[PDB]
Amino acid sequence: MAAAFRKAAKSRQREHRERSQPGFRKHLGLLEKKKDYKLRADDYRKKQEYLKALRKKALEKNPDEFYYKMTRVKLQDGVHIIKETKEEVTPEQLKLMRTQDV
Amino acid sequence: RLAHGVRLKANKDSLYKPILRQKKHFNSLHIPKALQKALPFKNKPKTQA
Amino acid sequence: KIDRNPRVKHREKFRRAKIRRRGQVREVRKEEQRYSGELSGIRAGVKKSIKLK
Amino acid sequence: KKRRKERQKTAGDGWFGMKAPEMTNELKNDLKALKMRASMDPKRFYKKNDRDGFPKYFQIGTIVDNPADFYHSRIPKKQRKRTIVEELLADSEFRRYNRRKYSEIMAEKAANAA
RNA sequence: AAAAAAAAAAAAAAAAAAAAAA
RNA sequence: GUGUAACCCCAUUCGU
Repeated sequence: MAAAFRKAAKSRQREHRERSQPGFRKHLGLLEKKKDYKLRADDYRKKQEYLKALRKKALEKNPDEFYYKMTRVKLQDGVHIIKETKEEVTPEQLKLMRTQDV
Repeated sequence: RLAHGVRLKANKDSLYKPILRQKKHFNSLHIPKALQKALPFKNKPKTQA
Repeated sequence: KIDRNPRVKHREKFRRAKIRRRGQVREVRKEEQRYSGELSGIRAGVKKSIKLK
Repeated sequence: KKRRKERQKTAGDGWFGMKAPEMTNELKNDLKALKMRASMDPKRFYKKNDRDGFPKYFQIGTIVDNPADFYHSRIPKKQRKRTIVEELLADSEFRRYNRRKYSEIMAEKAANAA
């Protein structure tokens, strides 16, 4: 009758309640508990793992590597920005848009 | 306490009150400009202007 | 309070048992109003016939 | 190649030669509305859509009046509209329900955003 | 999953569009 | 160094 013992003990369902921030330190913010700090802790661990993954990849980077995207695209401060394509209108259509606008 | 005039005064701090927490947001990861250049072409983050 | 009387407990179990059955199979209904549509979509992709072999 | 192109312009002989209508912003507005018919009425539920994209062959029209159905099923001529979208704009029942839900989503999002 | 870019809408949301991790 | 600049340089005054 192990379960019978358990059912009697759980007859009362009042659970322990949480304490709040003291009043004289109210402007600082909410008193963080283990449930709240765990959100902040796992966030840091994900980013530091990603930078370590990135920094390792820079070790074996080959400066002589060549890809055909490199010919038409130039780095800007080290960042590989894909510049927007040009529209390449000609004077006849440019005159046509202004007639439509007026 | 009944014989005298002493009355119970409960500390406001000790009492239990609803917390009312709000969703918490975090900054996006910022990669240094030097690292983006150092990274290989395959792993280079490529964005639009 | 439902567990106090076994008869009304069995009454309530039957009412659920009809509801849980409604997912599996469709209940028969008569043409009590003029046919005005399916009241849902008409799916033409489902083939629910039973193959005989 | 050219004979393939002529055969794809029509539904075929099996369905008496329906033609694919030209796509316009009014027809496309109608198709988007019908695909989202599930959320129009909270008390009505619908099956899944047959196809994710829009149908290639379709035709649009109105239901003919029947003399016997004068009171049972007939909309008065003032409430009739030209398009499915305009019908949604007219009825008070749908506008009242849709406005209440859409206000809730923005308010709940505002609590998340702040 | 996620950092972006291009449109509309409401007092932010919504459709498409690329890269990166997996 | 992403966790919700001095130093120097020109010019001014003072003065064992």
